[PDB]
Amino acid sequence: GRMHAPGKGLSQSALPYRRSVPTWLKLTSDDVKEQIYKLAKKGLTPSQIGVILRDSHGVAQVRFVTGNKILRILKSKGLAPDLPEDLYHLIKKAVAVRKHLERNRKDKDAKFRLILIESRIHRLARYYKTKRVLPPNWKYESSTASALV
Amino acid sequence: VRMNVLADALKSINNAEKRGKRQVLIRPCSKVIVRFLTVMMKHGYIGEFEIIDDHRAGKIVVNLTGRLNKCGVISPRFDVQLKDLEKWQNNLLPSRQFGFIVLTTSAGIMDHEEARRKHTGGKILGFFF
Amino acid sequence: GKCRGLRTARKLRSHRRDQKWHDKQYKKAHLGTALKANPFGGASHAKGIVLEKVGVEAKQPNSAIRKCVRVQLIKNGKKITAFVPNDGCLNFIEENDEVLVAGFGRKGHAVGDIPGVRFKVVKVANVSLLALYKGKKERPR
Amino acid sequence: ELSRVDQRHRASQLRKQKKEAVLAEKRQLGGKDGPPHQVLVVPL
RNA sequence: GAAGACGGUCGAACUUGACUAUCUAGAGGAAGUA
RNA sequence: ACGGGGAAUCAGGGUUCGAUUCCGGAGAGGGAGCCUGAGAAACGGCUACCACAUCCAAGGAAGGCAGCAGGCGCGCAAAUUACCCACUCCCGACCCGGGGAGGUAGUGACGAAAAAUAACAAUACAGGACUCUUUCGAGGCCCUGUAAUUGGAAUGAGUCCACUUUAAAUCCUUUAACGAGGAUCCAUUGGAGGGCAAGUCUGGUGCCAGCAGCCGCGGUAAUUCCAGCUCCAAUAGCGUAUAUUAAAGUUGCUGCAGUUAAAAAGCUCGUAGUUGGAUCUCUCUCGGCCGAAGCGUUUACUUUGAAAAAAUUAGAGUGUUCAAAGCAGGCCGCCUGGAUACCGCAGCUAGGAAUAAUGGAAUAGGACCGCGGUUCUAUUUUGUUGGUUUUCGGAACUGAGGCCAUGAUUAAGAGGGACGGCCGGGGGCAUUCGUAUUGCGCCGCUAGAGGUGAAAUUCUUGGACCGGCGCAAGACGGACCAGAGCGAAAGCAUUUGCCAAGAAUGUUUUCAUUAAUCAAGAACGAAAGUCACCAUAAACGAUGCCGACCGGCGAUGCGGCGGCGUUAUUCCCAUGACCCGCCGGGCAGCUUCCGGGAAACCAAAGUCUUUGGGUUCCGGGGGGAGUAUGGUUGCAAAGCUGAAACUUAAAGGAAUUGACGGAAGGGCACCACC
Repeated sequence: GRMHAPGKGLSQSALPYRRSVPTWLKLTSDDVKEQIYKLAKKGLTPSQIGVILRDSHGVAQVRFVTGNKILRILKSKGLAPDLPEDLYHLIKKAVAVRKHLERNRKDKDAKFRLILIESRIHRLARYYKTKRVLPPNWKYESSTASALV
Repeated sequence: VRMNVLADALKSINNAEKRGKRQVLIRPCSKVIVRFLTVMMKHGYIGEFEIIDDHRAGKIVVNLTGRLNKCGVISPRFDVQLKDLEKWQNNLLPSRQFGFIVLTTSAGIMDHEEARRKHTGGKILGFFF
Repeated sequence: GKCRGLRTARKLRSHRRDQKWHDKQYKKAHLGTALKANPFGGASHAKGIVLEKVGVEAKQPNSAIRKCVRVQLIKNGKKITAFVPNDGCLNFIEENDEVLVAGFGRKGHAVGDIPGVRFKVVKVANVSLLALYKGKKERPR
Repeated sequence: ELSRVDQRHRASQLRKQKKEAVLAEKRQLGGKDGPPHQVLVVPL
């Protein structure tokens, strides 16, 4: 089941078996990469680009058309964020709780949720520090939390 | 979480053979599981099976001939020297006339009787009878 | 359930040697307080001076008076009540006598009827009680 | 005595006491202060 | 070339403290033990 | 606690012992210091001090048994002040001397091996069976005896010449002579209700004396005490005490347990530890087509090799007269032994390459190539010498170009994170309402109002209580409220707004193992209590967490997907309320020969002797006792941690039959009533 929640749930994507591009799709690899390049300059995260390309372009999987991932394309071109997008959204959520909590100091069930969010940040930061995505002295701290976003 | 994926498959075709069923679906497949099932089939205990290719991991649909009494895993995979094989088959096997212990040796995955014939030790995977 | 992995040998043996102290037989014979409370000090027999003859009263579901002897040991000066087994064997015992005292059978616990008596008399004045009882020897004069 | 040195010390004090007692019992006879040792002799 | 002496070193032991431990002489009492 | 080799026990795994004859260490009363010497911090060498202690003419002098004997002491606990260098070896100037090392006797029921206490025949049996007889009863047919019936045959134990043995002896072995009938040339120790083989035979005793490991026996008929007789077991041995092993799957790795029997932490986070999803089928220079030179990323694993003291253990050979032993022996000068295995772990060597870790090219500082440039250098090169000079060859650094199918495994019915529409008594803040209660203002009414089984207690004509009107105050949110919902757990309910979260669902989004369980460490925590602390409960499903598999059935909550037909928005879609399904998680329920379990019961408390998916805490007969002491936190109450002495043969859990009433329901009788 879930890590910090006490629940379990079977809700996810389910890719098809066939790894080929469909025959209706007329976009090649280079114009799809051009679409990714022009969409990354609006500040869109890698998970938001693939939703746009799926919903309104017929790109079911960018890996099947281009032979590469979204983040690897933006990293090879140089259009990548400094810290990864799933660690970025965890710090943004920890800022917004701490912003709300300093107004409402009696809110116990945002103080508890802050500890679950912040322990998930350290668990995710250790992984990127082993895989050398973050420099090996980067430390999330509550003082420099708000400056990072 | 799921650790020791061979312990899942051997519990599934144990629990289904008790219920009298003809087929078991075990998932995910693995290449250790296929070599274990090949040892059981070549001694007559299961019968043919089909590996289903998902692009993620396999599934295997094993046919069941009702000859299996017990199929078990040994966890962890202890190192078994060739002098230590008799104690393991005293503990695990129900008779000196039938039953097998499956070892992973460096000459492949094989039963305990073949490992003596190749003069080899290894690590134990499990047992069936 | 218990840990089972291939590198669990320190967890397994430090748990067994800590749960071994919850056993009564291990705690008795590996702590040292029970050996310092044993008046024999771990010996099988001992020797003492008979201080007085003592009648001890039997426990409730039967009724008699068991003929014991209060004896102060030689080697450490501890005092002990000890049971004199057969009948007319308290007649063989004077006071201020050398006496040889054994255990009573249950290794420090009181054998059935006699309340709180762990010991029995074997010799008196360096003659065994069985030799006096069956008339093989007499008490020296 | 709950220490290995103090236990040895306690046992040596007890041995000194018991040895003083035994020597005081065996000082009374046949020496520089005691009466003579009287040996009656009988042929059976 | 012996005795001897200044010094140095190794250093058992000795004295006075402090802490700690034991053996013994020790009034008083209490409770339980029966 | 001297350490090993080893010992006992043992299905397998284990547990306990090893002071002790082999090896290694240490120390010669306690410490210290030294001399001599190749070697000593030597003690059967010396010098001090400390503790003991001897001789003395009182001035002085001498000491070290944890060597062999021996003595005292201590104790439950252990031998001769014996003979000899003959054997084994050691030392010396040495074929010659010496050796309490060592050998030999003595004491020696520690312990181990062998092995007497009778054998046979003939009689007799109101024996027994066997052949005949219907049965009686007949047999050299075979066995038995509780026959002090008869009979001579055989022997050692002894006594004892001699030899042999030995250094001299003893012992054993060998032989003379003597040596057995109640063969008195006498077998004992424990038992006789059960466990547990074997007498509710006899007398004595009378809850006494005593027996009894445990259950128990004994109170005037004792199967259990004390004795006789008989019988049982082991037997030259057999009881008792204590340590220890098995029994003990009652310490559990193999291999236990935790709802109710002893037991799972209040909840979530979280470090170490432990455990972790699929996935990838050998060559270069020389020396003689092979070796020397590299290994191949690195290990674990496995198999091999060599190295591992003897003794001990397993085990081969061998008639010590057999055996325990020993290492000898066997033929008629010869012949033959004095094997072999095992010796974990750590470390060496060589093969294997499944399993399990780890590496390598993703700012390309990547490989393989030729080309280029910078710096230094091997020393071969000039008949020799002197000097310059290059080449060659080797490094160390940098520029361009070619080439590689140039280079990122898939996307877990694992996990994070996005996004979408919803959902909820989830939380905080603000705001709004509702009645009730209390108090107050006014009016009318009149003597009661309160509480109980009963009064008791208390306010009222200084008009209580009552009835109506108005105001305020603290609160609190009924019914709707559900074997419904949400929350980590305590817990959460009036309207509206704000703030920040969240589950599930949907997804052909994204990252790509980021995970599970968790010491230490941390956040919140009913209610009582205390000046903010306290952190505790039948904190209860009396039930760790994660994962897989294993039966049905109908409801319900949320989300999604479809489907006749009813309604409402006038039609139409689109939605809402219903109705029929399906899918996914949820809260529950019913059911069952799934299988468990002591059962009650449980779809988990199943997939357990056919025992191994990962991991945490925790139990070990009942009490003493969650007590004392110590440590630690807290102002304190208290919190965490937490014994022992001693006591005891049961305490305890399910289930079944009965017993009871001043529990509730039924049926009945003029020896009940009407």
